[PDB]
This record gives sequence, C-alpha cells and structure tokens, in this order.
Amino acid sequence: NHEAATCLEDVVYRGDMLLEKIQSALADIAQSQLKTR
Amino acid sequence: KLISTMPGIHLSPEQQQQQLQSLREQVRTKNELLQKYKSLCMFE
Repeated sequence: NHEAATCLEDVVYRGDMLLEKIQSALADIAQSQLKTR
Repeated sequence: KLISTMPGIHLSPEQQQQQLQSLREQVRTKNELLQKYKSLCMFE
C-alpha cells in the first residue's frame, strides 16, 4: 500500500510546474499588452 | 488643392514622423514577444 501511495506523489507536481509556467506566461502576455498600451 | 489636402499635414510634421517611429517600436516589440513565445523550449 505504501508503495502505491508514492506513485501519486510522483505523478503530482508536474501539473503544478506546468501550471506555474503557464501562469507566468499569461502574466507576461497581459503585461506586454498593457505596456504596449 | 481641396481634394489633395486630405493627404495634407493635419497633425504636423513632428507628429506624423514620430507616430511612424512609435508604430515601428510597437511592431518590433510585438515581433520579439511573439518570437520569444514561439522559440521558448518548455519541454525537457
């Protein structure tokens, strides 16, 4: 059972890093759109 | 001359030329932002 649990903890944080990357990208796009004005 | 004053310098010499360089900056900045978005390598 313990081993099975580790599987999900290995699976996670990949979505988290992708999500933080895409939030950084969209924030940069919004900033560029507001600064080009 | 009334027909040809549509293409007249209504906004003055300084503004028309500056606007042109402002659009140059706008277009170029759009270019490097788009090319940096296409050229980034997120995948490992």
